[PDB]
Amino acid sequence: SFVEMVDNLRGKSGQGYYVEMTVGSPPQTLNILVDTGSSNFAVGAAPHPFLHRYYQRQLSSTYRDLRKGVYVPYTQGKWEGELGTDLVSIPHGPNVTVRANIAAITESDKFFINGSNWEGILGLAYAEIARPDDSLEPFFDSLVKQTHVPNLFSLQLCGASVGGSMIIGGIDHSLYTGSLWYTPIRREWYYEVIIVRVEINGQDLKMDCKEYNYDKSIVDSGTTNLRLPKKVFEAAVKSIKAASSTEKFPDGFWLGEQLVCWQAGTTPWNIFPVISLYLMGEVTNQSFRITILPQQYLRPVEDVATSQDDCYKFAISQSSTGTVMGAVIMEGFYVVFDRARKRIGFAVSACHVHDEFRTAAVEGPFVTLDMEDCGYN
Ligand SMILES: CC(C)(C)c1cccc(CN[C@H]2C[S@@](=O)C[C@@H](Cc3cc(F)c(N)c(OC(C(F)(F)F)C(F)(F)F)c3)[C@@H]2O)c1
Repeated sequence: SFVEMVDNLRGKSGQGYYVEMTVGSPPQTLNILVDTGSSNFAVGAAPHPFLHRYYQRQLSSTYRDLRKGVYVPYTQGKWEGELGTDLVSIPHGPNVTVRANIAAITESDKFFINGSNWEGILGLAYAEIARPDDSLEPFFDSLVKQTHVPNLFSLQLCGASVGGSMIIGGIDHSLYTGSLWYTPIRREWYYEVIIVRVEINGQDLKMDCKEYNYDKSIVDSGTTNLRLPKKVFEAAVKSIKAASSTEKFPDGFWLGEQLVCWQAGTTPWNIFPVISLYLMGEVTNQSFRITILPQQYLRPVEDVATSQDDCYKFAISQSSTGTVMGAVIMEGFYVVFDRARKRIGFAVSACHVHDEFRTAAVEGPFVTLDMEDCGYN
C-alpha cells in the first residue's frame, strides 16, 4: 500500500523537506518539516510574518489543552508554546488518525524560514530528547501504539524545487537499487550510529575512529550539511583542498560563506574527491561504506549577480556536537529507519545523483576489527 506515499515530500533547496498533515476537527491542513534530528511535533499556532497559515485550536472540537508550557532550542532557532493533544492525519500517508501531542507555537526566534512553505515540524527521533522531558510521547510512538502501522519508516530525499518520499510503516522496493545495508542504532535518543572509517578518494584519513564519533554521530534530515567534528573537518578540508588545488578558492568558500561559480556547464567535478563513510555493520567485525560525490557536498545556489553561471556552496561544515549526516548525505540514498530492529538501512536511491565517470554507492561487506572502540563514551 506504499505507492500512495511515494512522492509525498516537497521542499526548497536548503529549506528542508515537508509532508502534508492535518490536525484537529474539522481537519486543518499544514505542511510539516520532517526531522529525524528531534522528537517534538510542533506547529505555528499564532500569526507570524513567515506563516501563511497556522493551527487554530479554538476551531477544533477535538483539541485538548495539557495546560503546560514548552520550548525547544535547536542549533539555530527556537520556539515556545503550549502543549496539548489533538487528532492528526497524513493525507498521503497511512489511512489512519491518531491522537498526538502537539506543541502550539506562540513565540519563536529564527525558527520559521521565509518562503519555506512549511508551518510546523515533525520530530521523528525518540522520547529521550523530547522537550520538556521524555514523558512527552513523540508522534511516531503514538502512531505505532494506536494503530497497526509497523514500527519503521523510510526516507528518500531527492535533489533537483526538491521532492522525495516518506514511506510510513515499511520499505518501498521501487525506491532503491541494489542491496540495503544496515548499521545498528547505537542508542535510542537521536538516530545515533557509529562511523568506523573515513576515506577521501580512496585514501584513509587514518584518525582514531573515536574522532569520527566525537561526541556522537547522528542521521538528521533537519540539517542540510554534512557536519564534522573540528579535527575531522580540518583533516577532510585539508584533503579536499589538496585534491582540488588545480583551482583557487576564497577561503571563505571552505567556511561555507562565499559561493564559487563556473561558466554554466564547466564545473570541474573531477577535481573534487569522493568521500566514503564506513558504518558499523550487523555482524561481528563487519562494516559497509556509503560514498558521497561532490555533486552532493557542493550544493547549488542561485546567481548572486546577473549572470547565469553554475554557483555552489561548500556543504561540509564544522560541528561542535559530533558528526551530523544531513540531507546532503541522505540525498541519493534510500534510508530506512528500522526502529523495530534498532537499525538504519542504506541503499542507492532511485533518484541518485549523477557523475559522468563516478557513482554514489553503498558497498559491502567490509572487515573492520575493533569497531566497538569507535564509539565515544
Ligand atoms: C533539543 C534538540 C531538539 C533535541 C536538539 C538540539 C540541538 C541539536 C539537535 C540535532 N538536530 C537539529 C539540528 S539543527 O541544525 C536543525 C533542527 C531542526 C530545524 C530547526 C529549525 F529552527 C529550522 N529552521 C530548521 O530548518 C532547516 C534550516 F533551514 F536549514 F535551518 C531546514 F529547513 F533545512 F530543515 C530545522 C534539528 O532538530 C537537536
